Amino acid sequence: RQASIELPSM
Amino acid sequence: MIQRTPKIQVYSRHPAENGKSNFLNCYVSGFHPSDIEVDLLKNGERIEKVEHSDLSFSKDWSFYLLYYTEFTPTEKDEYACRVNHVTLSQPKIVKWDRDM
Amino acid sequence: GSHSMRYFFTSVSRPGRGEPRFIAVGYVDDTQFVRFDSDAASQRMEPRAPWIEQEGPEYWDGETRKVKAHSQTHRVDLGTLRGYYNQSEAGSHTVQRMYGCDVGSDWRFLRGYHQYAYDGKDYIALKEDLRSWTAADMAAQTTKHKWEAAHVAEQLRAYLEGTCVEWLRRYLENGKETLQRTDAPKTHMTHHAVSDHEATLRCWALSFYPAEITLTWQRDGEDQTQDTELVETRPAGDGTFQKWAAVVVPSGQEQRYTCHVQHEGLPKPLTLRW
Repeated sequence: RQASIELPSM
Repeated sequence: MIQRTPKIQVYSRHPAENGKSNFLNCYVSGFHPSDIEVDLLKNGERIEKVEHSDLSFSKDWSFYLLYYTEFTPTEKDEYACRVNHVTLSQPKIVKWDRDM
Repeated sequence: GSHSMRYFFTSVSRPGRGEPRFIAVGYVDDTQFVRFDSDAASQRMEPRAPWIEQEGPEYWDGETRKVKAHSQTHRVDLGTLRGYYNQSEAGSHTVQRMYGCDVGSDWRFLRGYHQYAYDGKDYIALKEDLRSWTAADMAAQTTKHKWEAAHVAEQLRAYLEGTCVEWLRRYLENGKETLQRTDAPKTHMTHHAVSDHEATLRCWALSFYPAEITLTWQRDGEDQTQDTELVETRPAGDGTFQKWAAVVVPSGQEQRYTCHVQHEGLPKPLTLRW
């Protein structure tokens, strides 16, 4: 199961 | 940018037996970037029906793929894997050895 | 023994040949269980192992939502990285991300990972403490500061120590018959005369799972590495692995050499001789 996190722009 | 040339292994799924169906594999690994062309050859000719695994990579970020086809080893047939990649000036051909 | 869950994501730009291609794969140990390919027919996260088919529609919808969202994030990242490295809009470039968790024999948390590469080299990685970032070069410090500001590491830590470990255990249970198996190697030795003067001894290990194995040669019971060849462990295509180790020996001296095989599926190591 994948993380439920939207990562910020680099 | 870092580029790495592919390692190449050509081999069968099961120990080869003349007249028994089997799978012919070509495992390419340790390459970067991911663009790569891989053919399985029967008597120097391209085999049409070839499948491959989904693109993945190792701890060092280098890519790996398995190419495979069903085949039946015979006495009159010589198999090989042909690979091209940006790191290679010409396609690299590796012949199948039943004990490698 | 020990287990892991890992996700691997690759995005490649191809300027003037459409928008980037994105591929995601998921593994438990050495077994792939999901894939997504942005250019493929289904436009969904797809199963690649039987035991994952036990998951219901909400799982497939959510995994599809998350992976498609991640593909969009990489598209943005590709443009930003080009700016950071003062590169033109013309060349192809590659972003990779890996994350996941390891557990021990007791299935408890050992370690977590979340790291990135640009064009074949390290870019940024979450340290083992799951609280701070290592920036690989000067350009990456700009990302480090943004991610520190966002406090993303706290969210990643919670997932890696929690959800990651629980879903890994879930899968290990649901796929017990295959994932928790140990297939001990089937072993044999071959001999070939390369000349009148030397012979090759090749020690084989076939049909094993998991991938981890040790093959070693000894001469007179002393470890030998000189004049040996050991190939990379390779997939058979049926879920098992293969490996061999060879040594070149003088003719008439074959009997001095022994091959030793170590694997999880072997209570005690195997000894092979010609």
